[PDB]
Amino acid sequence: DRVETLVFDGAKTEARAIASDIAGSVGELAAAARTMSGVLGRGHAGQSTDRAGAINLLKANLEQHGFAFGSWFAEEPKAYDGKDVIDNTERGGNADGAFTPYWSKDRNGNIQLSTFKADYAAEWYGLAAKSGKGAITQPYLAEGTDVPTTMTSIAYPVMSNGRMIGVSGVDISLAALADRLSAVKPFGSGRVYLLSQSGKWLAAPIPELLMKEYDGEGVESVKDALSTGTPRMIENLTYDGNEPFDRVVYPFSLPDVNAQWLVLVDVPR
Ligand SMILES: C[N+]1(C)CCC[C@H]1C(=O)O
Repeated sequence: DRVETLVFDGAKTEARAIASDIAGSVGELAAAARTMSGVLGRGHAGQSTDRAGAINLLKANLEQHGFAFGSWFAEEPKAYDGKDVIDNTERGGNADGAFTPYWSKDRNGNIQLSTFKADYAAEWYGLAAKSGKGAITQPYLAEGTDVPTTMTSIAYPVMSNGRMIGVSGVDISLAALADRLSAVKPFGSGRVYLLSQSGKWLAAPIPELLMKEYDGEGVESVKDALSTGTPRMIENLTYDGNEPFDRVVYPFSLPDVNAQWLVLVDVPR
């Protein structure tokens, strides 16, 4: 159809715009995470930074990049400095007794020093540690944040003389993503959303959908778009009665973290 084709093109053109903005923001944070992983690693190799200073330096990633919700480092057990660590949040000690510093934002938009559990099998640690390369997580509810907040994490292995000593990473709150999708505008009576590597909701119509897997109308096309990496269009779906619209899905590779996301662009009839 010449109408549906034009809707498909216009939505594609705008999804292309949205994807390069998200991909750019992501790639820039990934670079800041990888840099931090380096200075934490080299600072360990040459005893240029103690455990106290590692916390000092870790705050730089939030002061310089507003799009990062938090900056953290989970240390392989006893790896950093081997000192006793039980419960000293000002020195990166969790209840488990492990070096886990965490700078994050609180409810009022200020920076606080938190601490988290060393869940080595968790995506934010396992992915980067098993591949040896930078990685990005499926959306998950963060623990060490002041207020519970749903975020995705870009994590990199921290190396010290050819042996890894832990994982450092940066966070993108699911709200920050939602904000960007309104800073660069929707279709005008058009809404844009965002799916994760596996089709989980990163930016959704209602917040109840976040972190859940897509199973609305046109689900198979989402799975097929995710495979081919090419765009699909779900025709005529209804948030019921009121105005029906088309759902265009637009995969796009994220720069350094070995993953792709879907832009969803909703255009009403
Ligand atoms: C500290 N983090 C933001 C990063 C790793 C775990 C996560 C958290 O649970 O808070």
